[PDB]
Amino acid sequence: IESLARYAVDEHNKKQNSLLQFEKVVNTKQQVVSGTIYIITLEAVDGGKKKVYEAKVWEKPWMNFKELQEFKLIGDAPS
Amino acid sequence: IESLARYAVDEHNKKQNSLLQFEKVVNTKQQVVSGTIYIITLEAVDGGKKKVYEAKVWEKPWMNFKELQEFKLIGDAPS
Repeated sequence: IESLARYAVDEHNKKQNSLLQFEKVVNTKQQVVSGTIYIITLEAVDGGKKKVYEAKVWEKPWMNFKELQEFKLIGDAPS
Repeated sequence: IESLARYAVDEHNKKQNSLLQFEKVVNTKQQVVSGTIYIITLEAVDGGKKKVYEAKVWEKPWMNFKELQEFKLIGDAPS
């Protein structure tokens, strides 16, 4: 687990140009999670131009939960 | 599934002050995912001050994968 903590600190430093020096783990909780990712390609109209988007939705139905993880423009729809 | 797509577009609009008008789903892929979230509380030294951080690590060992999901300062460590 200390291995996972050192990784987390490494990643944070790598990502935000930090220099946190890992000392010790003081507490760990862990949850096993399942669910379904939906990668939905959809057309939507943006101020009159029909465009194509990809949305990543994470759904955990065993706890009645969902959330939008990613939303990105793919390009224009054909016309 | 159209329900999930309308949700995704609603959330994107809600989050980035957009007005995308959902038209239709054109393609859906879905993946069932499991794994373990680790919420690791750790001490690390930031320029000489020992502080306390909470890191959220998602691990999917069935595909030899992990990633840092959140990293936040909790406060100072006791001195």
